[PDB]
Amino acid sequence: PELPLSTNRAAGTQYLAIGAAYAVAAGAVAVAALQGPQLLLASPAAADPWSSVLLGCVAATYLRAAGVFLQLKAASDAAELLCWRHQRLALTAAAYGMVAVLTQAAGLASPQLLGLQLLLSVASAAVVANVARSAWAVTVAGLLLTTTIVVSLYGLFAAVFAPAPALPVAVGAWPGTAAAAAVMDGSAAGLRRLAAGGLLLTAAASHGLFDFAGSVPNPTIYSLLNLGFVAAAVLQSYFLYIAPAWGVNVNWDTALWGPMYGTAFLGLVYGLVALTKFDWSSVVDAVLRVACWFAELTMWFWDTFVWKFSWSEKTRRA
Amino acid sequence: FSTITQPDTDLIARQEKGTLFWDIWADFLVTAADYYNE
Amino acid sequence: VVVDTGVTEDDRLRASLLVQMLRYTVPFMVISGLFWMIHTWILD
Amino acid sequence: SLYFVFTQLNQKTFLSYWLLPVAG
Amino acid sequence: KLREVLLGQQEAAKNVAKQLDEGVTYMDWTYRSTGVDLSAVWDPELWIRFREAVAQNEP
Amino acid sequence: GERIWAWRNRSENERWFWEVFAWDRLIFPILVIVAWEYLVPNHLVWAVLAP
Ligand SMILES: CC(C)CCC[C@@H](C)[C@H]1CC[C@H]2[C@@H]3CC=C4C[C@@H](OC(=O)CCC(=O)O)CC[C@]4(C)[C@H]3CC[C@]12C
Repeated sequence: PELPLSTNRAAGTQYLAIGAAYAVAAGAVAVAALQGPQLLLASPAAADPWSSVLLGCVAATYLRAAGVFLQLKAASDAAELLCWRHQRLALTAAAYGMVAVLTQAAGLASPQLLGLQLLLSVASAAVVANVARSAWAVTVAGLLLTTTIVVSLYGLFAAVFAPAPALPVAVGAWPGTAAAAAVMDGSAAGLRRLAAGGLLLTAAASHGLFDFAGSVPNPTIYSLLNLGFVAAAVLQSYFLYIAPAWGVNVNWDTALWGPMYGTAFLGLVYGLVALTKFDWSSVVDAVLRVACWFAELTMWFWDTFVWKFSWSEKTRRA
Repeated sequence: FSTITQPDTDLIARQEKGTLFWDIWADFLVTAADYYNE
Repeated sequence: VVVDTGVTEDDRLRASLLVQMLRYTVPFMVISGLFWMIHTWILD
Repeated sequence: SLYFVFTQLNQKTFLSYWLLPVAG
Repeated sequence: KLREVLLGQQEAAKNVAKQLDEGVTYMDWTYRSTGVDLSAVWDPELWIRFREAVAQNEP
Repeated sequence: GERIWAWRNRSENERWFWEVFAWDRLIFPILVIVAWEYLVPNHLVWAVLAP
């Protein structure tokens, strides 16, 4: 019940096509975030930099989605859609679209939001559904990736499963307009619902990498996906590292910025540890070095100030 | 009992001096003697 | 007058317990070091 | 191949006893 | 090399010196940082007199 | 005398336990560690590294 060249080549072409689309659209929405939030949506409440930085996160995450599809390109080229772990990847890719569309029913920001989202989500639904019907007839870096998947899981499971937050009132804030002492709105809600999907994409990328290269197929050429998991990350962090200068309020709402900051930090430290290969036993050598030093210190202290070592120990020969 | 019957300073110093004079200096000049052989 | 105080630890018995051990052990170290100077650092 | 037991701790010196009165 | 770097600040350089001197006079930071409370055996007067003696060169 | 001989041939494990093992390798190290950690302030050099 193997997979001949037919389904393999069809899946490969599907993957490369949709992934190129996601990649170029990610670059486009990056420059659009650099332009403004009125680039794609119609909510008139979009005169704030927080929409801009949220959209920068959107950009980096769609870059990550491109990386995911290039990963599946490189993986299924050897017809590796037979092991149950690729079935896990595909079913979770389907769950991406599942949660996305059911939450779109639970809320929508602008027509183009559902446009792009349902576009590529229906692409995923069709491919995974029909190919899974066909298949029916057939350490340290690990710690970082595990915490990444669980932090992003928490970010989603908390953000969407509840309706929405309410901004601080700040009683007495210019009783006129300028939204001071007011509630929230379409722009905010939907732009945010996006960011959640971006962190979902990188969540799925990371769960795939963990459950696949937890024996760290071939462990190395994942170097492709690695770039897609690092590059985006650092650039994301960049924007965040200047969000205070941009005059944004990132601190009042933990349910959104927390996962973004934590995932950026985790991806950056993952890149760093992959550059020098902390072997999960080198920390043992570090702690042993510091303990040896402090042992050498307390021995000198004891022999100099408390009780000589030639006194307390026994002497031989008489 | 086993503390106050250890060798005092005299015997410890004698041991150290004996090792310095006989554990290195004796065998070394022994080697020299065989290389060169009252 | 700028009146200033210290830190004042609240334990009193865990604070003074490693300094009291030193107050009792250091005299022997001083005596041994002095006589060592005399009878070995000179009479090598 | 060993058991789960302490080691003797007083075959070298006698200083350890100094903690039993003091703590007491 | 350090002369210009020290002449630059001229305010932190006279804040850290003040803190360091007042902290070595009464060794009261010692318990929380090392565990041995050195303030019980330390004599601030003898240190102050040492300081002033070497400042005036009068043993 | 006969009773002592009989009892000594049946009690070798307990004799060694009470003579060589009870204090030196069971009670003394426990007491020593608990007593050290009773004194000795809540530092790290003192709680873990120096012991
Ligand atoms: C005197 C009264 C108050 C208590 C009696 C204490 C002893 C009878 C116990 C306490 C500690 C015990 C020891 C603690 C640890 C171990 C390791 C453990 O080794 C095994 O797994 C042996 C079993 C096997 O594989 O044969 C159990 C036996 C032994 C030596 C124990 C033997 C019996 C000891 C000395």
